[PDB]
Amino acid sequence: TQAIWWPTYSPDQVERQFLSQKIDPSAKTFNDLDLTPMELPVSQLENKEKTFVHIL
Amino acid sequence: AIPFEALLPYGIIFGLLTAGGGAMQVLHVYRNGGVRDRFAIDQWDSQMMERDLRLNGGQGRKQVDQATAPEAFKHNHVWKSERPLI
Amino acid sequence: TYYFIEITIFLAILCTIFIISAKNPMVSILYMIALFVIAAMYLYLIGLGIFSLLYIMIYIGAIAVLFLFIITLLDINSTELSVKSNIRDLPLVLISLIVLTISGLMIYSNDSILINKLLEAFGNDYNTIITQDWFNIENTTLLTTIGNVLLTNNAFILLVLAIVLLLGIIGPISITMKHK
Amino acid sequence: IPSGALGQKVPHVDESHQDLLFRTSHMVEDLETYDEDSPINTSDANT
Amino acid sequence: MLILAIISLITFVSMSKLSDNRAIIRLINIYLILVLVLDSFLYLLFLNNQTYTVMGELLIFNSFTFYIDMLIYFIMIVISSLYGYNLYNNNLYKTLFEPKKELIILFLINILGALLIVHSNDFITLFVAIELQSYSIYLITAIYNSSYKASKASMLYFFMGGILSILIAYSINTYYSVLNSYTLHSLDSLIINTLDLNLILIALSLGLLFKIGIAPLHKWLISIYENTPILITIYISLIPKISILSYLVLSNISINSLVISILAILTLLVGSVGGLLQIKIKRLLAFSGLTNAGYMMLLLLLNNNEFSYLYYITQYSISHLAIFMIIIFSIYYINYINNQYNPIIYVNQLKGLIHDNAYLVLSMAIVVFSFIGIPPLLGFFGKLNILMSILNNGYYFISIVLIVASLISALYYLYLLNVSIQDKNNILINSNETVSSVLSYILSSLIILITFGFIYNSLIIDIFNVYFN
Amino acid sequence: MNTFIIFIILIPIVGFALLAVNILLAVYKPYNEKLGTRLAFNAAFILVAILFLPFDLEISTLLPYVMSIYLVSNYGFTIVLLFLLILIIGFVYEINTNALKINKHNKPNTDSLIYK
Amino acid sequence: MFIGTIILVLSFLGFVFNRRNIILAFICLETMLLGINLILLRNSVLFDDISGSLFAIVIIILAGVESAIGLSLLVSYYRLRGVINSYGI
Amino acid sequence: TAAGISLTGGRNRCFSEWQSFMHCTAKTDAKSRAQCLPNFEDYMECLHHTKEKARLREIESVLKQKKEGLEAPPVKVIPVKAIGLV
Ligand SMILES: CCCCC/C=C/C/C=C/CCCCCCCC(=O)O[C@H](COC(=O)CCCCCCCCCCCCCCC)COP(=O)(O)OCC[N+](C)(C)C
Repeated sequence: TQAIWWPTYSPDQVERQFLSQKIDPSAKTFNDLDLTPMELPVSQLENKEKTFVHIL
Repeated sequence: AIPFEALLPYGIIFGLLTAGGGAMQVLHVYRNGGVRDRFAIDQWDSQMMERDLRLNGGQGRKQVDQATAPEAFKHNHVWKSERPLI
Repeated sequence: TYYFIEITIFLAILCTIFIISAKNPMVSILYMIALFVIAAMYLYLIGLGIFSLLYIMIYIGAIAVLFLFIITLLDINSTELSVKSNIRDLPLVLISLIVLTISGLMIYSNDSILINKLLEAFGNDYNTIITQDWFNIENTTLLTTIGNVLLTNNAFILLVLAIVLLLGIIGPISITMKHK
Repeated sequence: IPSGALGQKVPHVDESHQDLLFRTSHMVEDLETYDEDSPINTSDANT
Repeated sequence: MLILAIISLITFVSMSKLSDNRAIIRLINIYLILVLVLDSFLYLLFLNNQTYTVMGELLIFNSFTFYIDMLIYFIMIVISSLYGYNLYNNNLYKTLFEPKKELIILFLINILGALLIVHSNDFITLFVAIELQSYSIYLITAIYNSSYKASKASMLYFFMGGILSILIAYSINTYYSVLNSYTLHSLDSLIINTLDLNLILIALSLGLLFKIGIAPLHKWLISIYENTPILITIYISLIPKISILSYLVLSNISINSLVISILAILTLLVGSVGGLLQIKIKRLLAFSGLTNAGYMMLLLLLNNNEFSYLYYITQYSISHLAIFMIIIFSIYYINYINNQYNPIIYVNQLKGLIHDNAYLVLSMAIVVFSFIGIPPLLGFFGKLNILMSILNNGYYFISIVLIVASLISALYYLYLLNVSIQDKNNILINSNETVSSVLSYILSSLIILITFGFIYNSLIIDIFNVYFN
Repeated sequence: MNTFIIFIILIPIVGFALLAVNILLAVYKPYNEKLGTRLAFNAAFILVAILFLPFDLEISTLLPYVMSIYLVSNYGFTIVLLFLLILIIGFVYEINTNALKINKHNKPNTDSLIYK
Repeated sequence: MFIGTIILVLSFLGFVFNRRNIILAFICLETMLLGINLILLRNSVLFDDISGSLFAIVIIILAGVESAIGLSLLVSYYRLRGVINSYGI
Repeated sequence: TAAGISLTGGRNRCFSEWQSFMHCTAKTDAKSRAQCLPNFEDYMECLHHTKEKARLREIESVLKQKKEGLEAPPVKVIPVKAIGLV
């Protein structure tokens, strides 16, 4: 499916899927620059229908 | 007066249908072998066409006119055996 | 191109199962329109080319159009085919399927015997011999003879049928008018 | 005591049988009051 | 002459206003009377059981079927009198007993479809007439559409009539698949021996019979009879019963059938013990029809059953008609009118009826004792002539089940009496407005027939002897 | 094998080809802003399509007659005359009742100006 | 006879065990009538006569009229209750 | 009625057996019907071909077990393209 003009999936991308997020502890994260990131996460209408008009 | 440009696409519609009908008539006559089609065929004329295909020998509507029929004509007669109709 | 009738039989089975199990009420109705088309295929297949177009004209073009027209501007609740709802039905479905199927196959037979009545329904294998006789001189097709016998021998049936069509006019009007 | 052709207890049906606890009871279609067509149950039916 | 009335009538009714509907019905009432009076001399055609077939073996006209059409016209005259005449001139009975614009149209179309069943010889005449009368009962049920119960009843009756019409169509084409024929005149006494037409003809009779209300499939019809209004249900209870049973008695295709005997025993059982603990008067009144249709399923087993049938038909018709008209009359005296379409429901509402119009209770007692089969009255000779045909032909267990069923059914017939002859605290003394002269004369005629109709039994048997033999 | 059935199967090939060409060829790229109880209706709307069908069943009931018109000459003619007139009477019912109208609910309020 | 018998039987059982809506009941009724048509027209072809074709052309018209009648009956059912229940009428 | 009318308006396939059975039934009254049992049988197996299906199953049961098969003037099958070819 890559031999097309639409943006096909790269083969080194399943390769990146088995790899996971191991981050440097000797770095500076969000609380360096003063922000905290957003996190990723029937019975009564029948009888009221009984008073309306449906066929004029 | 008369716009020629307005009536030219009508001219091509007219020419396309005219050429289609003419080419189709010659294709029909080439299929029959030089004669016109039969445009409304009875059950009787259906049976008559299969009888003449039996009599002429192979050809569609060759239309033999012979005195008395050939030898294989008494033996090439067909019945039709139709399936169980389940 | 021998097994055509068998194919239409099988496809009709499958189409009815898609009729009775469908998400949306009008998905079910389009499967019914497909079943009408399978019917007209079988009717041309057996030799009745007139009737197939009568089915497409009357059943598809009027009854199915009326049916779809009803489903559009009216509100119809639908549960879908839960397995919790309908496998309480299945043992009697199976018993009634086998019994009603065999019993519908039963009455084409004349024996004292029960399963000689049944297996004469499957004694199908013999190929009918079609003979030509030259006794008919004109294009009386099937619609012509229906028009002769609706109009001479069963003219009274046609006029009582006119009363039935009259009733099909008067009744739906008489229900849905609310006179002043 | 109203009786019911076998000496049974049957309800005397007055106007006090169509409330909204008598609404959609569990019963046979016999021996059941709360008719759906009543001048106290429709009461602005198509308004 | 029904066709003339329909053709004239829908033309005339499209141009009338709704103020004129009742008077239109009065017109049709008198019209049907002069079809009885001025045109019944056609009985002279049917001497010595001379039978005609009309429209190319399509319809069959004998004297049996002539009597059935006379009966249907008489009942239609009564019913159309009930719609076309006011009970009282109150502002009450105008908002209760009110005809629609297209009611008499559907009445006459249903009488047409009911006549073309009894007069029928072939199977497609039978089919077309069955669907004519079935669509007419669908629309007569649905014509008082401002009612939840009548709408639900018309939907239920549509689906349960559709199934049992497709069963009749399946039986007809199944008969056609083994005999290239449509007549039961095809059968002629020898074919039945050498051909298994048992399953076909019994499935035909069953699909015809489940529309009457025979016993495994009776509850849907009892619900339709309780849900329809009180004027509609006196017509839709009677007419399919007498039309379909008059077809199946004239055509003797279930003689000595085991299935019809099973369902007749079951019908007599479930109708007698079914309506015992019931407190609604139309329910009570519909299980009576279930038992009295069982007594006809008995005569379906019979050969040569035309006396017992016709006698018990006009018996049941007069008694049925009168017992619905009496509870039309009792609405003036109840302390509680609910439910504009169906103003009296519970049978305890007629409780003090002997102290208000005691002669209405005399009326009621007469027709209830004729339902039981008490010998001075007309229902006794119906049950008697049914027994004389049951015992003549070897149905001995059926006889005892008939007797036990009549004894059990007497309980809920007498429950009407037990309620109406009772003490009531506030009784009438003086009422200003009167019941309809025209319409109480009809109830009195129907009573005098029931009580003093045993007089003419020997006259009727002699006229029977000449025109059917 | 006639030239009738290549048509029946070939018109879908035409369609399947063209909607392929677009689905294969054009941009999809959608989003929320690009994307995007029940009402009551008058009686004549449902009436036109319900009463449509009994007239349609009459028109295809004439279709056996007009093919048999020579064989039933002077006799089936009168039977068809009676059939047509029986249905013309139900039609004059329908147009005398003014059934298929949707009529406007507000008048000029004709009722006059009286005083005291 | 097989196709008409099985469409009638499967159509009948789909009608009987319908608990989901009301229009499945209508279309199962119409497919029952189709199966009756199939059986009859096959018998007419096998017996070489029009009389099964006569009953079939009459029952086409009667099926149409019953559909018109019954769908107006459903519309009047719907007039007073602006909802149609899933479990049934 | 349409008692014996065929698809072409002629007489149907079993008209003659039926008319023989009705010729039987016209000149007989009951108590004497047991003699027109054969005509009725001739009609019924005209309709359904029960005895011919039984007979052809009896002969096909025997031709299935022969190694020899057919020593006879045989029957030919043709394509529909070749009814009168040679
Ligand atoms: C100018 C007259 C106009 C015609 C009037 C006709 C009205 C039709 C009414 C039907 C329901 C009312 C019951 C009337 C029963 C009539 C008995 C009768 O006569 O029916 C006959 C025997 O019935 C049978 O087998 C069995 C019939 C059982 C009857 C059992 C009920 C007995 C008691 C009521 C009948 C006697 C009432 C007489 C009161 C003076 C059989 O048919 P027919 O060809 O001989 O009819 C001839 C009657 N004509 C001359 C008046 C036309």
